Amino acid sequence: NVMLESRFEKMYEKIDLTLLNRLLRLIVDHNIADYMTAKNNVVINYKDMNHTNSYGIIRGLQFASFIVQYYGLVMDLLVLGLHRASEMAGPPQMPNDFLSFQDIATEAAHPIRLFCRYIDRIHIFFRFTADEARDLIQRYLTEHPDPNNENIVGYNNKKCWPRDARMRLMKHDVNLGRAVFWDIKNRLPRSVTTVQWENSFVSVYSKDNPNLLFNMCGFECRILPKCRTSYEEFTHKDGVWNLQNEVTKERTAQCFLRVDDESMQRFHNRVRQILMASGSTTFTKIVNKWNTALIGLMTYFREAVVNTQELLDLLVKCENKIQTRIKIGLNSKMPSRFPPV
Amino acid sequence: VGQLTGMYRYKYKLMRQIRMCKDLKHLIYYRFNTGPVGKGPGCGFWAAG
Amino acid sequence: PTGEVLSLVGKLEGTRMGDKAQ
Amino acid sequence: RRSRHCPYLDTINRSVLDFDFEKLCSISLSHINAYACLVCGKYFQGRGLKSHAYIHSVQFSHHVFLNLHTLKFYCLPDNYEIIDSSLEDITYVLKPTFTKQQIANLDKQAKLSRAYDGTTYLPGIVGLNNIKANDYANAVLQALSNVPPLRNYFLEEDNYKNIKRPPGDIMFLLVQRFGELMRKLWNPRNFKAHVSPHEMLQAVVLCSKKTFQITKQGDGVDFLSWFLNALHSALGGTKKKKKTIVTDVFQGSMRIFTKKLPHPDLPAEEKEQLLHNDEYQETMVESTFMYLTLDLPTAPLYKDEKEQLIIPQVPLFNILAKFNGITEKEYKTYKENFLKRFQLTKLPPYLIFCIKRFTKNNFFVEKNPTIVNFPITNVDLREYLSEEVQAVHKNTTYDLIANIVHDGKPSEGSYRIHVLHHGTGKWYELQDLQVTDILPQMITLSEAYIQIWKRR
Amino acid sequence: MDFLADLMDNSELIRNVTLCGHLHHGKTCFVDCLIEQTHPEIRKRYDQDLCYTDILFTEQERGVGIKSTPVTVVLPDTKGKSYLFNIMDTPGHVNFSDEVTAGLRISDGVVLFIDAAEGVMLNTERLIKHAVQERLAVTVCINKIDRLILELKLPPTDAYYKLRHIVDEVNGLISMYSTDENLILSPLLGNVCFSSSQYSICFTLGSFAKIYADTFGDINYQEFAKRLWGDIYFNPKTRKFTKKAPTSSSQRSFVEFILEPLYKILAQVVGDVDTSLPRTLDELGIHLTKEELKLNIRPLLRLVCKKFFGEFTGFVDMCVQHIPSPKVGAKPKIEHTYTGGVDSDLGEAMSDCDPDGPLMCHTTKMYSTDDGVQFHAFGRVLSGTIHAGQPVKVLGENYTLEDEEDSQICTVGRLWISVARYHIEVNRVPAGNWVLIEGVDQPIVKTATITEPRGNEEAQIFRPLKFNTTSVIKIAVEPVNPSELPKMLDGLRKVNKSYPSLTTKVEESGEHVILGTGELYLDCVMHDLRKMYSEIDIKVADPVVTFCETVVETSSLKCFAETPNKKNKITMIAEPLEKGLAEDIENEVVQITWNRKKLGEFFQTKYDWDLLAARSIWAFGPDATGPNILVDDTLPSEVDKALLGSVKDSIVQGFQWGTREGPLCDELIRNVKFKILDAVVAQEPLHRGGGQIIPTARRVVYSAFLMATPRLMEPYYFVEVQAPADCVSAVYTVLARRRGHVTQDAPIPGSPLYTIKAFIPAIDSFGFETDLRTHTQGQAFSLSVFHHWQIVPGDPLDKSIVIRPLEPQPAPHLAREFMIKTRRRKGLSEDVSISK
Amino acid sequence: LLTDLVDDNYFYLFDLKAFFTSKALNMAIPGGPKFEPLVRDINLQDEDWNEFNDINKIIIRQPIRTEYKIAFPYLYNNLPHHVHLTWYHTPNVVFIKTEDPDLPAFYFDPLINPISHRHSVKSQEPLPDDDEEFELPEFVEPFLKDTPLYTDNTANGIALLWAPRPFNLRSGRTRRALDIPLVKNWYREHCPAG
Amino acid sequence: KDKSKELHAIKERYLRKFVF
Ligand SMILES: O=P(O)(O)O[C@H]1[C@@H](OP(=O)(O)O)[C@@H](OP(=O)(O)O)[C@@H](OP(=O)(O)O)[C@@H](OP(=O)(O)O)[C@H]1OP(=O)(O)O
Repeated sequence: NVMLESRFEKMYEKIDLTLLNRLLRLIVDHNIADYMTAKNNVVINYKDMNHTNSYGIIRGLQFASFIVQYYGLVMDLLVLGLHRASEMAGPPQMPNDFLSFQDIATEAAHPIRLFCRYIDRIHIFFRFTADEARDLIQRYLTEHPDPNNENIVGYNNKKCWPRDARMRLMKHDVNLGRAVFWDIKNRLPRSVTTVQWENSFVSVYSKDNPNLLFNMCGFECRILPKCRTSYEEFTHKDGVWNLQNEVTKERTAQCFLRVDDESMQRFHNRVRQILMASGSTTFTKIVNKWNTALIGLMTYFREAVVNTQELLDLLVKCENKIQTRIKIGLNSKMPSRFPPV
Repeated sequence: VGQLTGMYRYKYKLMRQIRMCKDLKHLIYYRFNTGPVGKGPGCGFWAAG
Repeated sequence: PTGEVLSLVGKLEGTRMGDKAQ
Repeated sequence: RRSRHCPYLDTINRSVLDFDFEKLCSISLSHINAYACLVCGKYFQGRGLKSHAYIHSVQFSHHVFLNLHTLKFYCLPDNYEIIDSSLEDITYVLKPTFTKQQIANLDKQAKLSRAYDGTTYLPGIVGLNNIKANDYANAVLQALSNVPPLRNYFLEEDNYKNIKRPPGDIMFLLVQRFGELMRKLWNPRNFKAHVSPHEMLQAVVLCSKKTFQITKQGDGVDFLSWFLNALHSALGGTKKKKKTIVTDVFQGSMRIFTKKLPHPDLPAEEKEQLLHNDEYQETMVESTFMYLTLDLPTAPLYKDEKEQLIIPQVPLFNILAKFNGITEKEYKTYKENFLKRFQLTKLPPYLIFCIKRFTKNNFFVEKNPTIVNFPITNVDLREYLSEEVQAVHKNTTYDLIANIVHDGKPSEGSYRIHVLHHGTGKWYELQDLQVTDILPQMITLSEAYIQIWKRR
Repeated sequence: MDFLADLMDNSELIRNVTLCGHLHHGKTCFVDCLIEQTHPEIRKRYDQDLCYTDILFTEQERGVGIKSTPVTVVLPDTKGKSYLFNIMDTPGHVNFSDEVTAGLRISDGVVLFIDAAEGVMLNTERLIKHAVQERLAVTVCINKIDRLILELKLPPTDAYYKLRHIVDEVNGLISMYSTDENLILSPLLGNVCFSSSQYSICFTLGSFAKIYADTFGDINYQEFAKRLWGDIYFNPKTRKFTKKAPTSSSQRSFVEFILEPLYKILAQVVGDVDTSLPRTLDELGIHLTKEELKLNIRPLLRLVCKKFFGEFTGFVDMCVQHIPSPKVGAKPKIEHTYTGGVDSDLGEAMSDCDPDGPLMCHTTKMYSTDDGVQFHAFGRVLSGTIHAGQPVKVLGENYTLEDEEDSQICTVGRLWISVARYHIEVNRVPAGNWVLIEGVDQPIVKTATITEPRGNEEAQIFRPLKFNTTSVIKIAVEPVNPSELPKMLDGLRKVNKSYPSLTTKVEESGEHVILGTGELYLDCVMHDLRKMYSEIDIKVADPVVTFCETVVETSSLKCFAETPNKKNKITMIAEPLEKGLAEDIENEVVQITWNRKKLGEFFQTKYDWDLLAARSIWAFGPDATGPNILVDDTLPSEVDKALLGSVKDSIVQGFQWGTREGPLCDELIRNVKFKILDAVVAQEPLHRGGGQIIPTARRVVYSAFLMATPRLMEPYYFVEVQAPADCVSAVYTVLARRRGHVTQDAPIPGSPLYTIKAFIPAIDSFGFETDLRTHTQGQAFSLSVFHHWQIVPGDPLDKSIVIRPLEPQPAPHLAREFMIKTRRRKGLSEDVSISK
Repeated sequence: LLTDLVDDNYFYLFDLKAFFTSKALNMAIPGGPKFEPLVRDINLQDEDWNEFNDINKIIIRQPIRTEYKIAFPYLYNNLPHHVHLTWYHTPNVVFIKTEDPDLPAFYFDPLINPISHRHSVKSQEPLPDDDEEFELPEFVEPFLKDTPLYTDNTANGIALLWAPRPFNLRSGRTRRALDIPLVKNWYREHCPAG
Repeated sequence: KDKSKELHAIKERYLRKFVF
């Protein structure tokens, strides 16, 4: 089972206005499409600098999101293909759920079994039979031979997990990941969009790899099925999602959550810009900004915090920085036994 | 020297010497107060410090 | 007594996150 | 006599037969008695009982093998020689030997040669397979392979064989493998449409002492200079010859008038007396060059009044305003400035122009994107020669035959090459594997970096 | 300088000797003493040793000899006959025993260095046995005599007793390997020399008698030396040597005349510098300046022993008398080394060591340069001369007269006579000498023969180098950056050229495994690979040992395999071999090339095999001397013997290949006897082709071996440790911890140290040396050498056994685990496919 | 103030070169010091589960200790940079110091295992016909017969050879009181047990 | 206890104020 998480590198900056206008006229009135595409072509100004935006879209437009959600949809038809997209979406009179199929045969009739595009980050889950995986590997190696076994060099991995819990860069598994990524990249024309290997992660689960890794919506997720490498189905650990099979109603897998490094860095930078822009500012405003940021992070993750042991240190360090800022505001000389009241 | 003078307050790197002078003591005292001689304020091997 | 916010990595890990919530 | 009646001739698959790899055993790593299994294309220790080739023959059921050095075929399970006419092509793939009749007929060829895979290709215009993103070396090697006299010299082994070598001179390894790659490029019966320079890149890395590595991509000008200087040393006995194949083809003679500019913060009377002191006067110094380095004008740094963001361009003759007595170039040094006006003396039969890009400013390295405006058909350098040598050189017209172009910022950029087919007169560009037919007019609208010109 | 070059023409005035001995016994220091004697400007520092031959950076840091070093120098004799000596200073470490053999093949004589205090050790016994195998002359030098005086403080009678015990033990060791009685040793015979290279002492009985005759005159130093050892006493009442003690406490002749003056001079120098040293130096005729008496005890002792003893003429006369010159010593060397034998015309010509004969070199070493990109071959010239800048024909280990494929013509560049630190360039090197040949490195891998081209076409190769011990330690080596994979391979090639016993092999999965003898050997190999040859980052896997495969029971059912032609059927059974028979094959006690009538008689006598059944032996596997035997047992009336003999060769190759590649974990097969019970060969000549029989022969071998009860065999190292008597229990504890059992614990006679001899698993010997030295706080030291293959406990085919990663499995779980992981390391399948 | 160590075999992996190796390799000998890593390389410290370093292919018998990676640094760990090779093994200096002055300097101490010259095999060597042909001149005597075998200073002179650095010298250069670390060898050796 | 110490070691290998 191979999962490819990636993102269209510069979709916003590469949406051709004429093609976008045609695609919008496909779905909306030509007057509305012309208005939207003309609104996307205006003079961008900043201080003394100004130019005209004639290639990309302007994301500050109120309807721009719609455009993105439309343009990315087209990319899905380029990735999934019309047949698989129709299988996923179901019949037009009986639309399917988010992750469901009308029949089991439709589910098992294509390598691509799960897909979610989000805004620009596509997560795809393929299930490959040994013959299909071997055929894809040979097809990829036909035009990309690797006598030196160099496919392991640039293969991205989720370093936040230990070596055993990480993805294991075995030769066959790495070859399959590269083959899957190359197959996906070949579908999308290089001009309408593109997928970059460095800014993407492919994780495969096989006999060699027991853990299925990915990252979505700031969550570093790892599924370890109970069948193979679950010594104990512990429930006390509250940062672990306990996946269940809806048919057997039995314990089958186990999901470990973790806060992504990018989310931690974003929170740290938010606290930094709270602190550094706090010279002639009231203590109440600084504490309110800190509280808002902290409650946003903690109520967004709510489980990935406990497993991310680095996030706890980051949070307490940021709290100490805020309290030190307040104390320095009160008096230049730092206190020795300042109270928490 | 740290207890007698307290010169580490004006130079923290000097602590490196101080921690060494205690360390040497542990090297010497436990070689000194080994036999019938026990712990006490009698050791006078002051060359190291 | 210092008032410094100490990290709870390994501290207060016995309790769940559902405690003291209604 | 069981030879000449082998039943395994149908077993050979010429598609997987790639001889561009190193001739070392895949098991014992031994370069001696290298034997390639024609059924699978993998080299082995050698023919013989209890040998790796014999083991592979009795394991994979692969019977026909080709000796890499002796160029002879054997059946290993029985170990007897094989003689067949239809095998000759395979040998001609491994060791393409060109006769003197065929060598001179390569510049008059206008037939699209057929490979084993059906991908028709022109000899000489063959894509060099990128190994580890070192397309600068591929471009330079293609440009030098396009040179007719250098090719004809390197197509025949005895031209550069039986020359005395110093005992510790590995320089030969650079020139004996350049000929192999060049005869692989101009072979009109290749099994594969492309050619892998992986064998020569090893010699390039070893001879250069870890610089110009396969993984990294160095400057084309620097690599070209080093390669031309090393080939000159690699040819001849223990002492280098004045007239090698590189001197008579690429090297010309240029004269330099180096005048020392006085420091500006000096009295006028003191300035003129220093000029009179012979310390700050011109000193004619002759020299020889493998290529002419052409400085480009600085970028406009501003938008134009009417057409904002206009690409900067300069005519070639303005760039070639160098190398004459009229013009001067104030070369600045941290010690003092100098006035060095040049003057060409002897124009080489093949003139290489290296346009100065990737200039290191005070803080980083930036490429000058100025577009060179040059003709591709007819020029004249009679105005760029001194009157004394103008009579000696009756020919001053050069035709562009090869062009290097760098696309992208100096941090990471690709090296494309446009080569003029001498036989047909058409222009073909080849970026590694990719080969396309660019119109000759569209050649000059590129950020040229290295060019090769033929005086005919 | 020029006399050295002009001395090479005379083959009678040349001695090719190799200085071999146990680790740290003074060979390098002895060569340093010889160099200082020959070179006036080369003197050791007072504190640091000289270590002239220790030219590698590793040697000057590890303190252990790594590689053999050639030293070509002119040494005066006792009479003053300046002989030319080619000394091969070989490493004393057992792991580098192969490095000795490279220098042992091109040497006509062996100088066994023995420490006086330690005595005979492991590597000493191994080296005397091996040298006797190559039929080399053996002379013994007891180095570090001062350790009996300045360390043990033994009485002179007890020092003589220790020396006599040392000499008599080597005599009892050579008798176990040499049938010739001339290999006996005795200092009065000139075989045994005494020395202390730290203080520049070097005397035999003849040399010390010569010193006596120079001091007093009118003395026959030969006759005097004839009575300077053994139970012979001196009576001054008659001034005569008597076999009976003249008095009650009459000391022996050696004690009274040799050991007594040495004891007294050392005692005066180390205890009485200020009081009695000038007086005893005037008595001895030694004059030391006022500044030379200001030196510390050790430099002063070395200087005073240099003055009193002078040149190392005792070593020279011992080597000259008891080590044959190349002219006279060529015939046994040619017989034991040349493949064509002495009966061949080329062999007969080479037996005369003619400098004007056809060129025939024998390269055994390959020395790298400063930059490491060029290698210089090193070998002995046996016939003719080699000239600089001359085209020659370089053969190979696989070259045969029928196959000119392995021979490449190369031009010999500059030639050097190599003496340790420096090399003197020469034009020609006559026969019987040692030469550094430049320009012939490319065709040479390990060992080659250099001859002339376009002439002497009937020139075979010398025998491939035969090593004392098998290399079983295996380490997988990859590049950190796969982009730099070729360089590692290049570097691999270089180490393969630089280490005679190194074996670099690429596996099915793509792992490049290096074979070495021990931890220090492989450590040096990787240092050379990383620092001078590859110059790239390298990843090294955990060390592992090679395994073999054997059987313990007869195959339950007759195993049949039929060719894809469906016309040839082979039915075979597998039986284990008797105890010691596999060792007899390995030791070349019996060869398949023996006459068939007596070949069967060997098995009928020592093993009582049936004469007809023993005569049915086909061949040994997987090599000519491999420990696996293939025996025919087909019913004569059921299989046509003449027709069966047609495919006999193909079955032999199939057997050899199948035994070389085992079915269990793709490893060697040992101690198995395959009996061919039924053959059905297609009557048509073209339907019994080798390409079908050989794979079928391998398949039937695999099936029979699997049906017979498979077992894994692991190497067991023989470890001797020298430790203080208190540390014996600690050694016992460490060995018991590492699955090793002690076979003996004997005190060293003449020293408080005890030598403990034990057997340890090779895979359990990693860090055993470090564990022993650290636990005993450095007092105990161990040297480990491969001894014998032993069946690892447990059933290797037990599928029910579950293996836990990162846990040392119990004993019954070893044999299974040792298979599976090995298979995973080879890229093979998860389990043994019996149906295949 | 001096430990009665005869050779530096005591400092097997406890010497300066071993500590340099441990500092360069970021590990530490048990009795040795601990250092900040020479190069951080935290990303490369935790490498991925390659097929080469695959633990499923690794046979574990005795764990590779820090000492093993120091005894043979180029064999047991990857990237051995700025590493030092330690002296392998100085020969065991078997020095037996006298315990009583009233005993000959050259004495067969009971610490030596008895040589026990065996007579099971009658040692046969070529020795000429006794006391019939060779006779020494009257002026010929052993080289130093007047000189005694040992003086009173012989035992002390021999024991001075196997002495610490300042006490094995006959002369030398005068040092400063500052430049003489009296307890330098106390912590250079292993810490006393208990 | 000490038996698990070996396994833990194997796993770990493979997988203001003045203080006088
Ligand atoms: O080890 P420290 O904490 O630096 O203190 C030590 C220590 O006292 P502690 O036992 O409290 O550690 C010693 O005492 P013992 O370890 O031997 O009991 C020693 O004193 P003695 O060796 O004489 O007992 C010495 O004391 P001083 O150097 O003053 O003689 C000094 O204690 P203080 O530095 O606290 O006095």
